[PDB]
Amino acid sequence: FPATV
Amino acid sequence: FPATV
Amino acid sequence: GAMGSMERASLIQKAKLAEQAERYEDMAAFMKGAVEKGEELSNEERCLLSVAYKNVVGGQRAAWRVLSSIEQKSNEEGSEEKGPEVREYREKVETELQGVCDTVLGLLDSHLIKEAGDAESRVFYLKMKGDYYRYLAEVATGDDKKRIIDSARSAYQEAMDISKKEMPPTNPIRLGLALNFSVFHYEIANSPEEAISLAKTTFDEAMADLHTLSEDSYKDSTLIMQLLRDNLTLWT
Amino acid sequence: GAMGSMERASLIQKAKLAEQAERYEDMAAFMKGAVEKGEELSNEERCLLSVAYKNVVGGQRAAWRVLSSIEQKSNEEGSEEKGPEVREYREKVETELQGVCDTVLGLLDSHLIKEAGDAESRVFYLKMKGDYYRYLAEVATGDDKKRIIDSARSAYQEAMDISKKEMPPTNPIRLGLALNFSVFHYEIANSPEEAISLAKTTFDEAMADLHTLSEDSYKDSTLIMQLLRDNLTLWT
Ligand SMILES: *SCCN[C@@H](O)C(C)(c1ccccc1)c1ccccc1
Ligand SMILES: *SCCN[C@@H](O)C(C)(c1ccccc1)c1ccccc1
Ligand SMILES: [Mg+2]
Ligand SMILES: [Mg+2]
Ligand SMILES: [Mg+2]
Ligand SMILES: [Mg+2]
Ligand SMILES: [Mg+2]
Ligand SMILES: [Mg+2]
Repeated sequence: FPATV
Repeated sequence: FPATV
Repeated sequence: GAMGSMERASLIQKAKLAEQAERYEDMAAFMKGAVEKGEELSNEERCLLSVAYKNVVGGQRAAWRVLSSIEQKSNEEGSEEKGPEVREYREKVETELQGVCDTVLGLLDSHLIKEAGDAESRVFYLKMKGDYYRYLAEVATGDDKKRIIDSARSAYQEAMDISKKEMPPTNPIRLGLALNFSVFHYEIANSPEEAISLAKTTFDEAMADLHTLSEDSYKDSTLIMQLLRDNLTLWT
Repeated sequence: GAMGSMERASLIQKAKLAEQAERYEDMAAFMKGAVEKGEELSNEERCLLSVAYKNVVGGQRAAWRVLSSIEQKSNEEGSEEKGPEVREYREKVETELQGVCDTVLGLLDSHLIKEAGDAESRVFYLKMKGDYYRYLAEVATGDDKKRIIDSARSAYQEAMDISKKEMPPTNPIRLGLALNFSVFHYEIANSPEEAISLAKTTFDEAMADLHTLSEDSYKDSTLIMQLLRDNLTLWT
């Protein structure tokens, strides 16, 4: 999965 | 801590 | 509410203790109680709120993906019928996830966003609104799926508009908003080119502003810039 | 009970799904429902029960130790008074932990142990009884602390007596019982010499029986023997 903050 | 199962 | 009898300061203190103990469900309940005291949140308190619910819903999303994968495999050709159990349990976790998202969105709507006047707080809350509509969109399949997706887009877009007018391009809230909105484009809205364009343009404009920053601000900004670069590498 | 309307087989199936999703609270609730159907448990079902509650209470113990450490530091010389919050929250987690232990002990007492006639199942349940009294002993401070410790000892001791009569010295349930009873001696009963003696004698007697085993049984037994050796290295 892609990075999120 | 020591190992327990 | 179960936290109505506890002091606001005590709820904040216990939220920090729960974070140290990695008890994120407790942390979220404490911060829900703090928000419902009706006072605006500080910068640090906003982080306590977002960290708690990000960890709670993050675990639910991870579990939902495990169960959804099993469910899709059970519906393949040649698979033995196992009964309704996999669908039921995926639905149970999905319903709990949606409940948490509805809870967070309720706190934002009553009344965090409407009282947030400073750019930093307003963008922070609107990013959260986009995030939790995005989590609802990840599991949506019904008549309102497009409306859920557009609710995420609308919140992200208002946050972007404010952040471009009121914050420098290295601001970590602006950078994290752009990171997540880019992921929204890629994973939710089926717009990988918009996702890549937003991540690259955000990265380049932050790069050109780094020279203005202290050592500590530089560390904050470059950390999130690396996440943008990570996604671009994943997508290209 | 909330699980009374679900089929036993469906509860077992969902316990396995919850394990795959690392949803151990769900897993424990499902297995609690399965036990309360009143039928005896299979070998695999006993593992589902023990894995679920071991993970739930393991997380509570980890959190309790974090909070207890903070509480002890707040009560040191020169520490600023923070109010009752640390004690309150440690008490909250402690109470939830005790509730889980009481729940497990209730399942063993009503009526898993009394219906367990085979050595493997009876030793397994009695080991669990010792384990969850040990977890209660870890947080006990009141008038019944010695009685809690002796309840753990008594359960472990009955399990040891059966296992020495009815199981080979390489049996993994016998080995895991000895491992945990040794930890009970070291950490709970203030008897490190008994802890070391039990771990060493258990290890040596298993070593001499390995030649009787298949490759797969050998792997099971030597894995737990390594845990005995790890503790002996920690203690000597
Ligand atoms: S608020 C929790 C801690 N903040 C970080 O997670 C992060 C990356 C951030 C950025 C945007 C939205 C939410 C969180 C951050 C914020 C500020 C400075 C450095 C990092
Ligand atoms: S029952 C859960 C899986 N069993 C292992 O954890 C273990 C080590 C065991 C041993 C004693 C009590 C509980 C669990 C085990 C059992 C049987 C064979 C191999 C390992
Ligand atoms: Mg007050
Ligand atoms: Mg649904
Ligand atoms: Mg643009
Ligand atoms: Mg039936
Ligand atoms: Mg107490
Ligand atoms: Mg002896």
